[PDB]
Parts: sequence; C-alpha cells; structure tokens
Amino acid sequence: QLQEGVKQKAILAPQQGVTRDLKGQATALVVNAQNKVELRVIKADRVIGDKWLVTEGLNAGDKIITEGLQFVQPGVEVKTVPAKNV
Amino acid sequence: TGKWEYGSPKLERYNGVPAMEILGEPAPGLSSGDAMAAVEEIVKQLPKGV
Amino acid sequence: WMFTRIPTAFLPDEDQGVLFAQVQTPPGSSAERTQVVVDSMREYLLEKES
Repeated sequence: QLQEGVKQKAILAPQQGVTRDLKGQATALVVNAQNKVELRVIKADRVIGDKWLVTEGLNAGDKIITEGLQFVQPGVEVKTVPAKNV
Repeated sequence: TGKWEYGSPKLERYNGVPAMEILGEPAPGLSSGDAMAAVEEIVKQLPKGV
Repeated sequence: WMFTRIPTAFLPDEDQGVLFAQVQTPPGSSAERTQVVVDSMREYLLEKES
C-alpha cells in the first residue's frame, strides 16, 4: 500500500455535481454571485471514496449544483439552499 | 484505457425501424381529434428520413 | 349548435382507486438516490395523507 503523493489544496466534487455530455468531456453546473447558473468545463478522472478529484476549472469558493439538474438549465436565476444528501 | 461516452439507455423500434414514443394529452375542453390534427401538423418540419 | 359546442371523450373519468407516481432521477444516478426520493415520497403520502 505504497503512497504515491499528496495534492496540497485539492478540490473534491461529488457525483451529483459532475455529469458528462455528448463530446466525452465532463461538465459541472456552478452558480455565481449574480445568482445565475453557469456551465463550466470540469476535468475529473479519479474517484476517491465517492468524490471526484478534479484538476481544472473549479477553485475554492464555487458552489456546484447537487439537487435539481433537471429543473435547471444554464441561464436561469436560482436561489440557493444547502444540500440534503451528501 | 477508459473513455466516457453518451448513449441512450432505452432503444425501441416499431415495425422493424427504430423510434421514440411520446405520451400526449389533449387540451382541457378540446376534442381528441383536434389534438390529433394539431399534433400531426407539427410533423411538417422533421428531417428528411423520419 | 348545442351538440357542436361540447367536447368529445372516449371514456369518462373514474375513481379507480389507484394512482401512479413514476419518478426519474437525473442521469447517472445509483439506486440509493432513487430510494431516498421514493421513501421520502412514501412517508409524505402516509404521514400527512392518512
């Protein structure tokens, strides 16, 4: 069980935030300070426990959608309530 | 090596050719033949081969 | 001009006794997210709808 490195100040997104599209890349619906939903290009490959260990697009402070990826399309003003599932 | 794709989880056919099914409802207070006419009017824009 | 007005129906609306509540979680969901939706719907339809 040899250790192969730490990633200092990493980002962990759940499966509910990271869904994929027709081209083969990964997407993640984030919100802004303007309270609009925005689709940015996330890059996730490794699953630790359950959370994706991402390397691109998301920094500290963003808020990803985890309930309601069907009711919400990118461009809709939303209100934020914290999650009910992990 | 792995690669993610995007495919359909239910492919259905109809008389030997593939299709997709809808479940339509008429307007409240309107006849069913009126809704059938108003939903066969929409088929005048589908691509050549559908 | 009284029979022209009213809409046509195939069968009247009946108090059959059952109701269907089919759900669809967002794509890429496991079974336990569907069960968390289902059992919460179940305890709502039994606790406040006794």
